[PDB]
Amino acid sequence: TVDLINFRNFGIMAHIDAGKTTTSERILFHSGRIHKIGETHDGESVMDWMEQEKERGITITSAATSVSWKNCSLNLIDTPGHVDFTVEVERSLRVLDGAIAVLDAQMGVEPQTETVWRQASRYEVPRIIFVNKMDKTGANFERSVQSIQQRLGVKAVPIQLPIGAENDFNGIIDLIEEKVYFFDGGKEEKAEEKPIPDQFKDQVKQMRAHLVEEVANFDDQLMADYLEGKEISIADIKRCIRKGVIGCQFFPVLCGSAFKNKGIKLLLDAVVDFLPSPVDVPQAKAYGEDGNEVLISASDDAPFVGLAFKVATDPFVGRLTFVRVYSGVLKSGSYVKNVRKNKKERVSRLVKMHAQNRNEIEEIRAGDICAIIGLKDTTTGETLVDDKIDVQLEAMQFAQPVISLAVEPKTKADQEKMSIALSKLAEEDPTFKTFTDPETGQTIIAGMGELHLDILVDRMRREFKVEVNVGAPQVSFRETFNKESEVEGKYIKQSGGRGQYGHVKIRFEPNKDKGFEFVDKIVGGRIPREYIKPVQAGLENAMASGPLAGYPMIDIKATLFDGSFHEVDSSEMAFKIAASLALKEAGKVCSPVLLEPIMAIEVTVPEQYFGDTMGDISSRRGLIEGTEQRDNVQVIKAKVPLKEMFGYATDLRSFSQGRGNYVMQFSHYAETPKSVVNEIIA
Amino acid sequence: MKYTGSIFKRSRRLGFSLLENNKEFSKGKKRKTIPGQHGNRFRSSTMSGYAQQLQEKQRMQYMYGITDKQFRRLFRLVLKQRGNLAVNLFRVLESRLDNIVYRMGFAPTRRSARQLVNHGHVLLNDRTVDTPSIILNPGDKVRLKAKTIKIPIVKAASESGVVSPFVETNNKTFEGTYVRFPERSELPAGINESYVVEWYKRL
Amino acid sequence: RMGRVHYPTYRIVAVDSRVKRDGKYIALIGHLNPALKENKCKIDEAVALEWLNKGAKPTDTVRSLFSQTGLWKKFVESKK
Amino acid sequence: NIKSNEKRLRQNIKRNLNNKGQKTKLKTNVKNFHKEINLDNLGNVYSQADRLARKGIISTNRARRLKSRNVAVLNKT
RNA sequence: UCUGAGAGUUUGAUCCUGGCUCAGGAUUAACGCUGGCGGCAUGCCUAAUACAUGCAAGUCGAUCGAAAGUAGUAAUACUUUAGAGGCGAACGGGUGAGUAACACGUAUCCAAUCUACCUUAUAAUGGGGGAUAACUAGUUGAAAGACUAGCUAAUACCGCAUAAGAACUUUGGUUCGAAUCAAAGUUGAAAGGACCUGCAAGGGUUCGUUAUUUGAUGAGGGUGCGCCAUAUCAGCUAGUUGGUGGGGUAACGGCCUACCAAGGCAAUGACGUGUAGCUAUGCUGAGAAGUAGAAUAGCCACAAUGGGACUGAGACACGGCCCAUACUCCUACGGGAGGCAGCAGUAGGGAAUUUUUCACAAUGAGCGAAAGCUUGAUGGAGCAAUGCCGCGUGAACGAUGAAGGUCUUUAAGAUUGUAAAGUUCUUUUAUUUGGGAAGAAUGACUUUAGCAGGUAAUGGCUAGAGUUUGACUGUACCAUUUUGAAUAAGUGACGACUAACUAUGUGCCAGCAGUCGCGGUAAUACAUAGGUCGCAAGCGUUAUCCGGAUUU
Repeated sequence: TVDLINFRNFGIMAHIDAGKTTTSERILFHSGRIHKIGETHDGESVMDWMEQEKERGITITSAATSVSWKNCSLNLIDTPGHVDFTVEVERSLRVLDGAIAVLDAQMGVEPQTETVWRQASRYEVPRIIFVNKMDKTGANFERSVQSIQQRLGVKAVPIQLPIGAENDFNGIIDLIEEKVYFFDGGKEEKAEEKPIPDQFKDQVKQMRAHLVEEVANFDDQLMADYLEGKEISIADIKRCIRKGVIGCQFFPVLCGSAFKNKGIKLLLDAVVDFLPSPVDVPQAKAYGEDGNEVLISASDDAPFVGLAFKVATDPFVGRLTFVRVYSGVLKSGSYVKNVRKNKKERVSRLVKMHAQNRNEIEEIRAGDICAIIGLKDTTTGETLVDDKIDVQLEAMQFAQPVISLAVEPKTKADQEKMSIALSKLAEEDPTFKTFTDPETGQTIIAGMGELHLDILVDRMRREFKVEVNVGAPQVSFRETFNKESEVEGKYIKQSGGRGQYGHVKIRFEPNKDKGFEFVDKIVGGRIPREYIKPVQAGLENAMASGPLAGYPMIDIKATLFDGSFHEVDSSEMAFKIAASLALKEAGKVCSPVLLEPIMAIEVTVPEQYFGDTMGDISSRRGLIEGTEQRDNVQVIKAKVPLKEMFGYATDLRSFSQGRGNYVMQFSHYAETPKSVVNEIIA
Repeated sequence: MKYTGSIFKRSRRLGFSLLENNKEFSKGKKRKTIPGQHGNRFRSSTMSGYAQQLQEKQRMQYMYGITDKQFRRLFRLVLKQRGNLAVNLFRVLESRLDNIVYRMGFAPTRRSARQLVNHGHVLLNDRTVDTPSIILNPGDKVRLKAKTIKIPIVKAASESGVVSPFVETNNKTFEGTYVRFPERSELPAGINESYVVEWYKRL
Repeated sequence: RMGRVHYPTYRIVAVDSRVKRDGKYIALIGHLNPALKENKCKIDEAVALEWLNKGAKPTDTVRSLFSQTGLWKKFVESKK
Repeated sequence: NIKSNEKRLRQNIKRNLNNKGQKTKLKTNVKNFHKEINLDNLGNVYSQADRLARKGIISTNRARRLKSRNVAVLNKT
């Protein structure tokens, strides 16, 4: 049908404020020549405008963008439009063949560039090292490689050479070939290879002494010709680079610039040559559904298999399911099968959704990324098949929504439309959790980051048009108090189908060791047993409210001592009302105090931001007392109130520059300090 | 209902047997006393004439096993033709497919007659029937679809089954024929047709 | 066919080419049930000649039964 | 939808121009008849009305009406 | 055979007027509880709100030029069309906002109408001229595309000729506002494609052409009459009314123009007010009648809206068009495009009605000589317990009520309960396998025999032989077709009306009730456990309309 070595699905992965948007969109611009995108002439025809980083990211979040080169087509995907996230990177690495990784170079720490590298290293995903911000001060090839080796020790092989310095970088030298000079500026569509001048020609050979031997250990012919010194063919070293990038033994490093658009065509040639194709690598190995989950490859054969990785809402259609195919071809209008749902899903049509357009396509071959209209019931993680082959499940990581926030709803209709948006937003992003709190009534949204929540609210106010302000999380601050005199409860009202008279005197003692214990001490006959259970129930149900803010009054014992009823009047409810009044008065008189759940926070940092940890902890009055180590890191225990943790999440994230994680668990209930208590008096 | 469960409980409530004494076979005890916590020494506390009309109607329709939807359909169909329909209603109720199967001795009970009909053990006019809502006519041949003739229960029942003068059957080949319409006298007189007829307030 | 679902029915009806079938009609020439084809149709054979003699040619599914009955033969005599 | 919509449109645009031409070419003859009335003018009117009423421009009943209106005033001369 | 079912409720007790209220159906009904099935229907009652995506009706190369391609050195034949021309575009499908009126039906008169085409049939398809699409070239541009020039053909377009017959006109013959007839004046009909035959010529076959002769068909107009509420709507209308000349419509006509004159309607309500698509009809009643017009049919109105027009027999055209109002979108920011009251889906609302469903298999339509082509029309599939129908979750035996639970609370005993356990049997369905429909053998096509004008023959007519048409269907259905009780029961009420009460807690609180009415310490009554009665894969609950309701 179609070639498969030429068929490739890659993706540009970079950090924000490091050129992610710029690098991805400009590479799409240079390599965009097909009619489906053709961004070059389309942008040349129309005047230029700009968008806010959030808006531009929203308009650049894409599923399948096809670009072309000498023999190969690349299906680039841009799921991370955030600062950086985990689920999008997980999905992309799970649905790609190879990737082009761009490193932060205008900020030396690369706060979020390390996350995608860790995710790809765990998965053994092939990727290359390339630097974009070599056009700005503070970045160097040698500096970058030395820094990454010191921080992580990834054992990468430098390949490409810059000419000059951070501002003097105006030429790029290929290692496997001669130096390529650039005959144009923008879009870098004119690059011709000149012979290397002497002053650098030796150095390349010196690096040819290194790089070739670095790929002359897992290949017999490489080792033989290096021992002899005979010139190895560039095809052999290219194949060894492919073997290393699929074998995870070394890492090629390239240099250039995508912000000033330097070295584009050479990059396309490199990604055609060294980045593996689905045929050129053992195919997607997933665990089949047979009660055992045995790992088997897709093999790229006639039978079709695929896992849905994105679902989005769109007007006039409904749900569009972006799916990556691992094997076979899916037909438009077929009947796919879902074993987890165990139903036949009705396919309507197939469309490839691009950055700025959608193209309806009848068939999609193995290894490709597309989307389906239809399958109204398919949910996350499910497997569909129309060629009737063994389905598979594959999900190599997840995440927890630990970052919780309570937002007060400003309108009932606003809350309803928030629920509608978040229920549908969970379809697009199921890693957050949404609830209504039985404790405060606010909308409880739990995600994983500042920019993440900001773009969540941006999406629900743009697409779902839900406009709501920010709220404020709170803690239930339960109530306890001190000993009462005894009690003096009275109730005399002519109501309830008759009169109602009642006098009661129990002793009601709060103590956090024993709950509601009721003691009866009637020996002279002051009250019949028929009124013991009534007052018991009245106290039991009236213990649930407090005088400070209605918070429960727990762990209080009742001891009935005195009581009095009238003549044939004074029915049962008089005793209950008198008991409720007595409990209210007792709660008012004893000046109750509040209680909050103090949590243990195990802040994790390899002493890189320990001083920042002390500063941030102390900013909330803190508990900083020392440090302890867990087996590969130092982790610090901090006893923190619940209310101040919500802002403390972004406080800790900011001071550590996104290099710290922790855990929030219930340690114990502690009496509120007066700094919290003064806020209740009215 | 097509399956009333413990129908003997209704028998103790209603006291309306099916053949002669097989409904009160003294299994546990032969009683006409009302069951339940409401009293086994004295009767209920609510009573009306509408109640006894319903009692008669339910007794008859449990001896016949009629479902309410089918009962209304048969009532509507009986309203179609003319004549003295009071006794014709009872005659066509006795002319039911399961009713005639019972009258042929092919089933000990209507409860079993429906089991026989539904399982493909009944074949009329060379057209397989699983719906016992068929009204038999004079001179209609009924067969057993002898695929199911091997059953010892049906073999024992056919030889010593119920035989009525208004139909004919052969006790050894499991084949019968409905010959003529029956008469009201030979049928039990414990239920009144007029009770049900005037009880019809739906239409 | 028309009527009940998977229950063939086709009334032999005089209708013009301007209105939908089962809609307006001129006259009812007869009836035909396309359940089993054994030349079983109710026909009049009188008004058919008037229809043939004033244009608005009738349906094409009924040519065979006209040929068997000889409707063509008794009609071409009007042209002679 | 509809495959041939512009087809009859552009087909009958030129026919409309031609029809307007014939209508005005009859209008000039009837105006001349208004100026002068005599047998030969009505004979030419007969010729042109038979030519155009044959087409879909002039209906037969309208042609009869107009020819009656012409002969009524010509019979006086 | 036919025309009618009652009941509770105010007084200290009792009669009367008299209201409320229930007992019956149907449901573009939802929804609770859940939840087997098919046949069979039904399925935005709600924003005429706006819509990406396709379907939504397109057809003709045996009607023409003109090229590409297929074969063939070439000459040539054929597929396609970039187009011309012909038809179909008004049909169709949907909607009901407007509209209370010739909307509707009614008996209708059309001394006032059209209807290409089809159809009976008369006359014939003659002879000329000039043409542009197309194609090419240039400008400009992404296309959009227009501008300019040339070259072209037709059954395309404008003369001419004859015209049986036609309209017109004057004379001669007629009817109870008109025609019938004699002569005569004027005038206008097309065109060829293709086949057979004939040396050629030409003739014959088929289609089509042109008038003419029958019609038929529907549409349109006019009228009798009926056809919502509305007086807390008595004056109203000014081409408005009457007449005259001219003109317009397929027709008649204040249809219009110009002139003269002054009406006309209404007290049996003009006008105005709010509503409504009209009818056949559905549902209810026993009927008169009432309610509504779900699926269905006819008619009629509109086609984002307000003006306007061509074409054609047929229009101011869902999806044609010009402009204006308003909306959506693309754009190179110069300019434009389009409007799902077509099928789904969708945005929103609604408490809410299914799938961005399959073949044109059959039918029907349109175009075609013919292969046949297009059909969200049509015929089908799916979904929803939404309704009717049927139908599973078994069946016979099985005791002095198994165990346990409930009541008895007293402890006898019952209820659970032949239900159980257990024995026996059974396979619709579940489960195993195969065959396999009908519909569609209609309809055309090719061989064939004869038939009649015909003849040199070709072509149409029937008798059969063959060619074939399936989304359905892997369907229904059938078959000691394998195993197997195995594959499935929920549910309103139990105080009286009204089929169903035992015990406890509740103390006019919690709560219940269609009506009455109970709960303030013994609730037949509220709630709970049990049991019971009524239905049943349904049970209820509300709004709905009718017998009650004779309470207009």
